[PDB]
Amino acid sequence: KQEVTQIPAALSVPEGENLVLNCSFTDSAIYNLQWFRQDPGKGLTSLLLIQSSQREQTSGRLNASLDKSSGRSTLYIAASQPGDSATYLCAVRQWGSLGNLIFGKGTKLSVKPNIQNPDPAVYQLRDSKSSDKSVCLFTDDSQTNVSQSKDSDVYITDKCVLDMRSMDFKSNSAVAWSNKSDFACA
Amino acid sequence: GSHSMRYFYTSVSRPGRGEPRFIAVGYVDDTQFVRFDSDAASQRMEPRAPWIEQEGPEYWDQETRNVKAQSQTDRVDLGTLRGYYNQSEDGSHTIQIMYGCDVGPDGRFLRGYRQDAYDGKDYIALNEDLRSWTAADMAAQITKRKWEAAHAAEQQRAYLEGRCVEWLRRYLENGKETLQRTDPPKTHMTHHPISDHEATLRCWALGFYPAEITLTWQRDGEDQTQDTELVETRPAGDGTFQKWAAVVVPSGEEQRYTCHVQHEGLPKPLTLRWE
Amino acid sequence: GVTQTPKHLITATGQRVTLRCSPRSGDLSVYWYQQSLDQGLQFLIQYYNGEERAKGNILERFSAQQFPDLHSELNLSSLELGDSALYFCASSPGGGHNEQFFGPGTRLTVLEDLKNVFPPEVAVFEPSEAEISHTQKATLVCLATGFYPDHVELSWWVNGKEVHSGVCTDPQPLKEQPALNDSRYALSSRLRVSATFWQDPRNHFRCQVQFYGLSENDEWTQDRAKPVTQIVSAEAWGRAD
Amino acid sequence: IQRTPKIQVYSRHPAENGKSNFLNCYVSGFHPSDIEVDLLKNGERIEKVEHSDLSFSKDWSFYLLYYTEFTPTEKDEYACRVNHVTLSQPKIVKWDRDM
Amino acid sequence: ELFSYLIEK
Repeated sequence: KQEVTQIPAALSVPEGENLVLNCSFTDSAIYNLQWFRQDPGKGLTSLLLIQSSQREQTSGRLNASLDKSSGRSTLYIAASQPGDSATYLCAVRQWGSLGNLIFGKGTKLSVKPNIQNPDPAVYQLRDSKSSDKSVCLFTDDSQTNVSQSKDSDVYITDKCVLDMRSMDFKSNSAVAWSNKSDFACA
Repeated sequence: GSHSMRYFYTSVSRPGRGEPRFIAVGYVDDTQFVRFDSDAASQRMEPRAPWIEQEGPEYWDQETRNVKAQSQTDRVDLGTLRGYYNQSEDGSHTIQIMYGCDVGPDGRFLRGYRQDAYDGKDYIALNEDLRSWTAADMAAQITKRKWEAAHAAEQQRAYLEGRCVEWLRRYLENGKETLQRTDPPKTHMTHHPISDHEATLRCWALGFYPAEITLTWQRDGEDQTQDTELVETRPAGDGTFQKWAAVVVPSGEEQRYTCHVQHEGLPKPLTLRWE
Repeated sequence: GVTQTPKHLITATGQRVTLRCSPRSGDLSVYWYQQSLDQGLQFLIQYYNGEERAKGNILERFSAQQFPDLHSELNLSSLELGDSALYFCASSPGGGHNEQFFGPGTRLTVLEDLKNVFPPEVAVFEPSEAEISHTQKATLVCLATGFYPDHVELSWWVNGKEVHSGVCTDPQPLKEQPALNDSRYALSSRLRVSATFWQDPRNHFRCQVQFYGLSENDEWTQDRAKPVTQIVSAEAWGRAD
Repeated sequence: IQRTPKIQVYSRHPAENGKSNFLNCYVSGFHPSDIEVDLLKNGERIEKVEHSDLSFSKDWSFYLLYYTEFTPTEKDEYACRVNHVTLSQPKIVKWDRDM
Repeated sequence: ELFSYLIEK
């Protein structure tokens, strides 16, 4: 009967902004509510444990509230960073149960890095070894879209953000390619 | 009137002769309603009152699960404490736990309890305020830090003021026929010549519930605790209780003495005198 | 400090696998959780000091155990496609009401047969001269292609040393033929460095792709090389052309 | 610290010769829990003897009720025999219905 | 109902 829900299931915030992650539980009979972080295909790391007597728990930029009877818990993240980008999992422990966790489906947080000075342009990268096989690259403002190719033999990847630690320069890149020899990039 | 729910746990180590003996019993007032014995065949929480059998299979699975879990923690605790006191593996040692809540006439929370003992002596106990612990000795002081770090006080208070109260309320309702009854004591008095110049009067109370009763002696009105004997209130076996009080009395002056029997089930306090 | 073995496991329907879990030193509690796209994280079963403490919604054909040394084994019998999931164990110093430290997890994939298990073909694509003389910086692209299932860990290696700075690997691989059910996956990754660092011919750039597939045990009776757990790398060198 | 058991032998209802009854032995105020309690008919041990589930009082000392169905007669003497770490020899207490 | 918040001594 205890159903834990996190709505919205996907939140996208600009870098440096305060954000709010929501948790709901239908049954107020809980010992505590524990917020978790999950990097893709890796173990969970405990963020905050809130005991049913406590209304607030803080640790760095993470702040978490609880009201058992309301069936509500909020996780605040101040001055959000690209590094915070992960799936945030909410879980509770039931009265009369021996400590096992009941999880929500999680909220996938995407903190969009702040592109200082955008410069969009599409290029063509040639293979280092094999004959006449190539790929097209769209690189450089954390807003612009990338549509899935309606064509069958044309494959296009979703965007991803690299950070050059040395120069502190972030870059939104997305690649495409096709088995058809001589592919028009522009 | 007011009511109580109490759970009693006893773990006893049998070093060499198998795993520790664990026994759990549940009480509402002076009536037992549940039982668990680690040596019994069933390996289930068993009913010991008719009115608890109203609970469905979810209750019995969870109570079985949680009582087995308690015995597992006590088994580790028996090892941990053995260490704290620097005791040998040879010795047999006992952990005892009592916890429960009291409600007023209105069924609202009055008092909460959770006390723990090692070898029949105070170890740790929750204070009246249900926010802090009293450790008896140096060893318990280590348990006090672990339970403070784990906010065990807050979770115990939440139980005592919540789940404990509202489950006591449910049991008192389901078991109203028996639990909210008050059977008055069947009182009589027996006479036993001690010698030629003395004789023991004994004031009897039989078949009363609940167990709370007061048996005092008076000589010409004034109270008598001198030349007075008193036994512990004992169970009849049928759910009722028995008690007696006696006085050594000079022969001939039997009529001067009078027994006083105070009990809820009795409209007014009875006043008995030898025939 | 929780360890689970194996880290990846590809298996056929109807077979039986054992997932191992070593809890932290001194930890008494072991919890088992199943994570699938379907159900999310779900409690299977927990153990305390060598004894079962509580059951979740574990199926009859799933059994588990905690051994005297406190390590645990989860046995999954008569495997169905639906059992494909991440299986985490979590250890706890006490009962696990406050703390539950999770292992890295065993990723189980259950297929109809192992005949569609393929390793990745890796290729590095050299930076465009148009990108170099415009931005004064160069992007190497790496494509892992024709691999099934999507059990790949991609990494960039500059001068025989792994680098994370300026790296950008896709979060989820991409289905080649999205229509077909048993579709082989393709994954892309980006490494960007200053143009002067690319043109320096002393610098070596290798795109590494760890594939997890069949085992020495697993049967294989086909002409194509057994698609075993293996590394596949592509290379490019610095060039002023 | 070890505490010695208090022993009480008594019937559930007032004893009537011929009429069915329960013979009770109540042991209380003892520690530790290990205790050997037998009900006797003319010195010989009674077989089918049940007992209460082990509980304890405010002072942590244990109590148990050992009981059996029995039919009192004029001639038959009933007793309770208790053994414990605290007791040098077993302690026998005779049933006194006139008490 | 039993109290199931079990903290080791």
